[PDB]
Amino acid sequence: VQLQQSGPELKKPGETVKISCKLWYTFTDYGMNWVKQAPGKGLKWMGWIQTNTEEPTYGAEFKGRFAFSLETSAFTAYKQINNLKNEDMATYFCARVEAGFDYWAQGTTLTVSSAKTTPPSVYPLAPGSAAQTNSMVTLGCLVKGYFPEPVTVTWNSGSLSSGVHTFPAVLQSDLYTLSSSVTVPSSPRPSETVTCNVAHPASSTKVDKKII
Amino acid sequence: DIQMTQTTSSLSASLGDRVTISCRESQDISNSLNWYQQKPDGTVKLLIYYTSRLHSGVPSRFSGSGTGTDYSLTISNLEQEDFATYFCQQGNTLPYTFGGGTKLEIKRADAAQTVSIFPPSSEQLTSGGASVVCFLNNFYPKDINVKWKIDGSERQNGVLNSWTDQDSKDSTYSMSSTLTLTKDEYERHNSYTCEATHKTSTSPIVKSFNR
Repeated sequence: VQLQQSGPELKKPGETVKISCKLWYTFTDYGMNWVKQAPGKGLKWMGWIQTNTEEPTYGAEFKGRFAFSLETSAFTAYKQINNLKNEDMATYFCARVEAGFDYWAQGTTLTVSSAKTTPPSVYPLAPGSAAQTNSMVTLGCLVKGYFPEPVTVTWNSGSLSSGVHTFPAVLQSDLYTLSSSVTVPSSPRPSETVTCNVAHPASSTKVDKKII
Repeated sequence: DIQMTQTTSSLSASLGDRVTISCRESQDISNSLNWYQQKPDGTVKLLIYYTSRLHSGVPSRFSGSGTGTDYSLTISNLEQEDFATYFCQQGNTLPYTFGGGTKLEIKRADAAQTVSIFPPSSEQLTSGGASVVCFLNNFYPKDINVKWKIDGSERQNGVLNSWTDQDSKDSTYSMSSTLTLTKDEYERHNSYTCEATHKTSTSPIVKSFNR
């Protein structure tokens, strides 16, 4: 028993998306739920779709642009959204309706942007002449100006695995920005060489940035 | 409508511990109250339905109880998987409604951070703009806040703070705070300040370089 969602999806405002959810038990016996979870938000019931009669029911804020398809013979319940707006990016889950939301899916994360696949700018960050007032020393790599997600950021191809902190991407200027820091002892900082490797799948961009 | 309110959005306990999460509804929901679990990778899972029925696959460490408008989920032998976010929902009427959730983060000692200021990279400079980066790492509890006071200027406008999650290994957080602007607007101020308010002190920790 399990529900498998589709996505992730990149959409520009205006297009429409059709998200799927397929299953493993007697499909038509149980209806289907759709839930919209927005980022720093909780879960909200968008609505149902009755599997046998094809009669859907909508939460009142999800009337109009949202519609419920379903293709019995294959065992997929759809959910398309027309006139995609900013408001719409979030993970969407499907859980069958029972004595509670029985089985859920993995969710499908929809992003709406009208921004193009952009490569990143890795700039290295360093103390410079700042006298290290500690036995630890810290470095960073700034990944700004990219789209979409995500970028994988390592230090020395993984060899520097501890001391590292890679911060969550911030959407500013309609493109992303993240940063990472490594913290190494006062001695292997400059003599040894510390470098950060960024790679952006979308744009086949991978670059190494050595530090001061 | 019918709202579900969870007393506290966040909660901090230790392993082996025992904790109780509340959820009160806006009006008598008979006993149509279910509990679910969301884990950091987004997956959700039914835990208890109809107030107190343990779902197939859920350990006996979970328990529910309640009536009328108040219910409680009690987790008794706190384990490492149980540090996720929990939700309540009513099955009494459409629209189905859930509560804001409540997240379990592991409790621990206090730790002020290790603060570091990084002056804008040359390669960037020689392009168009200049981002100042302030890293504040490995501190507890999560609450800290910062103002960019560049000698009588608070650049709250055009700042990007960013939060990490309770580091697996040592259970703290870390925050980046980037102050990105233009070569022009940087090349006239030459005096950038990074202020940081955290429990451990009353003295607002400030870090800088001035050129």
